[PDB]
Amino acid sequence: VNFYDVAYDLENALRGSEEFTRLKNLYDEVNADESAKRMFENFRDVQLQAQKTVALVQQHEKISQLMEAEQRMSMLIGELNKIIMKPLEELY
Amino acid sequence: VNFYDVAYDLENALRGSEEFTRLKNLYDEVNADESAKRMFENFRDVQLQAQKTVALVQQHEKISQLMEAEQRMSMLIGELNKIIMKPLEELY
Ligand SMILES: [Ca+2]
Ligand SMILES: [Ca+2]
Repeated sequence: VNFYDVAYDLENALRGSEEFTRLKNLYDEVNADESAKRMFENFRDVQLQAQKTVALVQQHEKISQLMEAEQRMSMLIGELNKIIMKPLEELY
Repeated sequence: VNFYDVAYDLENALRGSEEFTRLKNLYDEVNADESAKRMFENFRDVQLQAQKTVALVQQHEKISQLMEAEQRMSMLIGELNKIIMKPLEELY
């Protein structure tokens, strides 16, 4: 099959996953909370005193849950990459 | 559908692609050439005077073709990632 055809099926799988729904719900929940929205945004912005700002946000339970869901999404993408890149690892 | 189910279909798509076959053929061709194998290996090894070693290998046509095929494979993985991560970009 075509690599791009499958990639679009994989995008759909991600779009439809409970994991994406959970991340989206946390993201919306944080944005609906005026205090949390501001803290999360100032955190995001400071990443382009750091370290920081990370302490500010980690002390907030709901924002921490969102950040944890972000890191788990990053881990998932990492897993997908390890899966699909196996033939390259075999080669080298 | 399940994200992992599709990821394994995508691994199969990559395994079966002419692009993978081309990379593998170049890799094997370089390794079958005693002089080129040594240059490519010393290059790979120097990456963990650099810059370098990169000049050594780029002056060899066949090794350069392999390195170009590597970079195009990296670009392909990049494209797949951009595709599947679109729902995340929409969210943020
Ligand atoms: Ca917690
Ligand atoms: Ca050339």
